[PDB]
Amino acid sequence: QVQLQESGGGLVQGSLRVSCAASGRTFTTYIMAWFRQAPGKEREFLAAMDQGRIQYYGDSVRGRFTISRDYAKNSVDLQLDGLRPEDTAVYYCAAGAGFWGLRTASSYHYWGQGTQVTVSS
Amino acid sequence: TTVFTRILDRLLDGYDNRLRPGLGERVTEVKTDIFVTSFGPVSDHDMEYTIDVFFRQSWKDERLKFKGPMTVLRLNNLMASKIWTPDTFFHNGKKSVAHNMTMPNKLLRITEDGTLLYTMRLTVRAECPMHLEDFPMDAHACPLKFGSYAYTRAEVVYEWTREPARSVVVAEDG
Amino acid sequence: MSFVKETVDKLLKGYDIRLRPDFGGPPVCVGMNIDIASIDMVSEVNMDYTLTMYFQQYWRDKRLAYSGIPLNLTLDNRVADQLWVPDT
Ligand SMILES: *[C@@H]1O[C@H](CO)[C@@H](O[C@@H]2O[C@H](CO)[C@@H](O[C@@H]3O[C@H](CO)[C@@H](O)[C@H](O)[C@@H]3O)[C@H](O)[C@H]2NC(C)=O)[C@H](O)[C@H]1NC(C)=O
Repeated sequence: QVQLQESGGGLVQGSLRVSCAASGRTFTTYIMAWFRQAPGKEREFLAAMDQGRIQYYGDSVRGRFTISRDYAKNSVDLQLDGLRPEDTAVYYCAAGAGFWGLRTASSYHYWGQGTQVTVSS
Repeated sequence: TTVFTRILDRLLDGYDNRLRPGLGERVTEVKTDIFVTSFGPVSDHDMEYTIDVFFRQSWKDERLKFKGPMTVLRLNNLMASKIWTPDTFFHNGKKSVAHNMTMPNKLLRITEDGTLLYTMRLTVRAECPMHLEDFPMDAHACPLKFGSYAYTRAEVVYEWTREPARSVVVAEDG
Repeated sequence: MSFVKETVDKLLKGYDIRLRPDFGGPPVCVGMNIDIASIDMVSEVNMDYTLTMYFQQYWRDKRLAYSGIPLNLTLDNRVADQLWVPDT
């Protein structure tokens, strides 16, 4: 089976880092991305990184969140900076070749459990 | 008449093509778009594909401002090679061709306000990595990536002339 | 911008491409970097492999030192024809 574990904090007053480790398959040639889902059932694209190390970001989090990939470890990391109370949501790690996509969740075949993030002021 | 040749001769006076426009005081903004005349064959043996494109960029160079009855100025290729143009290259290109038959297939227009429009006809072979797990039921997303070779994000930034969806137009027969 | 222009003109003017940096002094130390874009085609018939790469070379040249401009002067590529580069 292919699994995408997530690691990182869940509470912050802040700066945070959420890592994603993939097991069961090598995603060197696949596109690895992060998605966000706030309460209300709407999934939002955040960032994606390609085999060519090219970083795509969503407008809402451009310049705030940074995406990187460790191809040797087959993992993808997202550094979150400038958090706000409205950023509370569940963050999902995704992988898969982006067909008709690169900004749509339908183009990704692999997803992880997700990690909760809350910010209090 | 004499006005054309005079303006042409006097544009390059003191022009240094080794320096980009607005060097050290702003970021050179390049508006780019593409007309794909034909999406060439896709060679899954080589994991590559050919594409024929009218690739046209545009930017602003206040060093090349001028005044005259004419609002548009066409530059011959000898003079077009004497000024700064973006060093755009294709990241996933393998062996691209700039067409030269019968004369270099490129054009350079200058507006009186210093806006340069630079059009080229290219045939680009580009890498298309493929996941052939589901062959022959598989589908792929072949990329075409380009950008400046030498100038970083803080010096040259590329943008699409129109909305990004409408800035890459594929011909109906192409 | 004219300050950068005159600085560049000073650097290139009176520059001898034939002489390496520290031509009579110690040897010039050249560092190298490679970014492998792709290894395309490994042939067992022809005994070769195709390799696309970004090949970078770094070296000190006191003749091209400049001051008063805090930025790194990335220049038009044609200036490579005017400067000394290694015979790598
Ligand atoms: C012009 O070029 C110089 C030299 O390439 C640039 O300076 C350098 O800046 C980079 C990025 O900040 C440094 O890389 C890093 O090393 C530090 C070491 O502590 C590390 O903490 C960083 O995470 C990063 O890996 C590089 O070492 C540094 N080299 C120097 C100062 O000799 C400079 O930024 C360029 N731009 C300008 C405007 O000068």
